[PDB]
Amino acid sequence: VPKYLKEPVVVGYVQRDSIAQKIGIKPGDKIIKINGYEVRTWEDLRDALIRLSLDGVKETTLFLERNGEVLHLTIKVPNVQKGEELGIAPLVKPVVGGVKKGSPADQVGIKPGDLILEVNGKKINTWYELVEEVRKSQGKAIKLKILRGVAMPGAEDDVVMIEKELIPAKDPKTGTYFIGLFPKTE
Repeated sequence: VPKYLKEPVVVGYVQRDSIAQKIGIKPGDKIIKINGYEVRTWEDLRDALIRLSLDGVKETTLFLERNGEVLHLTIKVPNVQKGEELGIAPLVKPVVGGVKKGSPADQVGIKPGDLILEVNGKKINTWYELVEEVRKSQGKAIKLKILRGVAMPGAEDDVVMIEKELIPAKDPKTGTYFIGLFPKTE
């Protein structure tokens, strides 16, 4: 049933004290191979991990893409008969669902439906990455690259790329730096 099964393995979140956290997987990583097994989809990763564990393999190579490069890690294979998990969740695509009125993002004209491609020159894949980069900004200027669909009377939508610089503000809700963006979650 769950839709993510057929999707690429882009990591949206890494659980505290998981195998994934301990071996150094990060939100935004894309898992592409383990031992072997090609990883195209989450279902591929699930089935690979199950088989490895049934075969007694205790640790193996994990390959992933981070910031446009391929890294390899040594991963502890979770024990399927103990119901152990790796500790990763699927992505939240970095499409803007809401903009807080008056926020830094609203001030630079970011709109619902914008796709955030890049933060501080680095490509992002999942929302949490934007959250963490902004949190770490210390209130200093950050740069975003956005893609925006543009209506063209009597023709298909076009797309434009815009680069924007803004200063994160501290959010009185959380006490962390933010820019006033919220993702589409449907």
